[PDB]
Amino acid sequence: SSQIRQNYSTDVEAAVNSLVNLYLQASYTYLSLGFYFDRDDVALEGVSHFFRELAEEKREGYERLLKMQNQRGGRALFQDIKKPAEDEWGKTPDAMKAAMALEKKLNQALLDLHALGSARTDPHLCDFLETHFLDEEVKLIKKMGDHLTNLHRLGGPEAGLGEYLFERLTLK
Amino acid sequence: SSQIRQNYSTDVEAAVNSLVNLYLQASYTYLSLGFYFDRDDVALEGVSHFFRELAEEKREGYERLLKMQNQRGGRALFQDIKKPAEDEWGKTPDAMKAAMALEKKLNQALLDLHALGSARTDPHLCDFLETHFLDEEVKLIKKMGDHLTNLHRLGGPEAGLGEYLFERLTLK
Amino acid sequence: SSQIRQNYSTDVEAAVNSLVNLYLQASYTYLSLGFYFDRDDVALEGVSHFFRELAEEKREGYERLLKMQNQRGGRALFQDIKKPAEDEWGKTPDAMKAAMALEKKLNQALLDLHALGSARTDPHLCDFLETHFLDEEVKLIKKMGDHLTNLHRLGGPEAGLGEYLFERLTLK
Amino acid sequence: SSQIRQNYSTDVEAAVNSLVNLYLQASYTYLSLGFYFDRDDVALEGVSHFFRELAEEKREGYERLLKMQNQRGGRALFQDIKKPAEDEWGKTPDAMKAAMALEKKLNQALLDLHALGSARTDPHLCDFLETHFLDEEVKLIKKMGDHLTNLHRLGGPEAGLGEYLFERLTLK
Repeated sequence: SSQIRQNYSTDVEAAVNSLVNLYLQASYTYLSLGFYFDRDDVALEGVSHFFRELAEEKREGYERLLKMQNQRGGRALFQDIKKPAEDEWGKTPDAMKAAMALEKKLNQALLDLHALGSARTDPHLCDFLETHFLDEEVKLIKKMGDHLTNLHRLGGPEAGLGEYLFERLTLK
Repeated sequence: SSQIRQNYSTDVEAAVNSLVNLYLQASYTYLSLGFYFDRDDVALEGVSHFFRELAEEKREGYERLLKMQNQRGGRALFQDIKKPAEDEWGKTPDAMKAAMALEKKLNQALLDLHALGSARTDPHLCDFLETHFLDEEVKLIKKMGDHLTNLHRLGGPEAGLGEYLFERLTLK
Repeated sequence: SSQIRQNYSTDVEAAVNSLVNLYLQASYTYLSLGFYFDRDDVALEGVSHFFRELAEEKREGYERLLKMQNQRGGRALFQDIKKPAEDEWGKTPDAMKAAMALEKKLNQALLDLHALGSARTDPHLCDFLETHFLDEEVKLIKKMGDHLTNLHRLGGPEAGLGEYLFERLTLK
Repeated sequence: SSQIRQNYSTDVEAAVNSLVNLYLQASYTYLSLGFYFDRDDVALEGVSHFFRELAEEKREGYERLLKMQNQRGGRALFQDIKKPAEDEWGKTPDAMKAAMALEKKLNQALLDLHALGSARTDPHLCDFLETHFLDEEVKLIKKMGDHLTNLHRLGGPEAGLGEYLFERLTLK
């Protein structure tokens, strides 16, 4: 067993492994979204780049979780990373809704892990999630909601023009 | 009471206190507008930032009035800052109309205070309002009128798309 | 209803609106204190500047609470900002007592909001208040206790000399 | 006589010459104050420097008025500059009261000249006094009122200690 492991329950370790797998699924889903929006028949480089950055941010997320798992004397157990939920993500507001649902699922898994941490009385886990995750998820769910509201006002029969103007003027 | 007070009448002091409360209500209304346009279901960061800059300019406004009232040996009689007129400001043109009505109300209160300054023969008050307020509110009512005309040209069934393009291309 | 809102109860939202109104009342009370100490018959530019900075720090406070209120998909509801507790704040220790009483009240509303966040199991609220507010208040109540202790040793029949030396040598 | 003279009454020209003589009397009174506070039995370097700067500011004042008198095609009629009101200016609060009485007299003569300019309908005079004088005297009467309040705060049996600390900590 680990020599450094202190106040780090098997439940919190397992929920951190579950959350690592969830950030891996999310990073892999944003890989899929990022490369879907760079398809020739989709061609939204700002939407691609947006999800490419989310894939990187969820990767910094699982790498921070694995670094903390190691710092706590937990064992990183790696499961299969599921295939992303869709092969084709539809239009930008369909993909941005899938991204919203995914970050709200990650934020739920963080909040459940924080409820587990505080129930197991693990201050360092709670601090770590608060410092490195819960504010990132809240800020980027807000960013996703801002995008979804803009994509919604850019809806109606002008939808393809609105989708272009979103990608050009919100997403560089 | 005050040793420095010269030519600053009790009704110019009362009208400067009334105008300070009006710039406080205006700052608080622009705070409400600024934070309304940054809601998830509103998501117009340029419109939000525009009204936050107006909250800051109306803050510098009441702080200049209070500074001048201290320089004139008047007493700042602070009063309750009434809540902003709306909880929800609607679409960007209707918020920009509310901002116009507020800024034309402030400009009316400046013009009425300047008329009172001229009637009491207070040159320093008249100069102060001319230097620091009347030109700011004229430039700003012009800027909001320019915004309302652009938001009107961006009206019709292409609203929402025009609202986004106003925020993207005018307010940045 | 707001689409980003997750694990953000109506109680926490209402308590954040109540605390925004309290940080607005506090900022407005420090506006009143700051401009009272710049009156010609008070003339304590360092005590004025001290409360001018507290008004700004309370304004960072309500603006940051409103940023968080929007990031959580809450609604900023704005009430009247009540008139500051006094028209005339007395001598510097009387004002510094009213300021520390205001900051202990505002820190109580933060601790009550954090207890409500803990009871509603809202990690992001708890983190946000810990990060941006609870240490702001503790440092500032300490600073005002340091000021009150200095203003107390500077008391007695020499209180006018002491009030001047406090403003000159503690408050720049 | 003058070819450039337009809309510049003989009353306003004479009242500007009267005001020039008043700024000369004031600059000369501040010369007297400035050198009285450098006197060896008085020895208040900062109080001396304060009135030395006011002698310079009242000199920019009469030079501005004479430049404007020339720009309006008025003739500068130089009357005798009276003896400063006393040679022994007393303690720092007594001298600061004499300086207050003097700037309030100059500010009264500016307000009277501005009322005369308004009654004769001489806009450039009104603007000139508003731009260069009325704000200078209001700021300076405020500064001296702040000084008098601090010197009164520094009064009582400790008056010599208070006078020294005023000079060392306000006027350096």
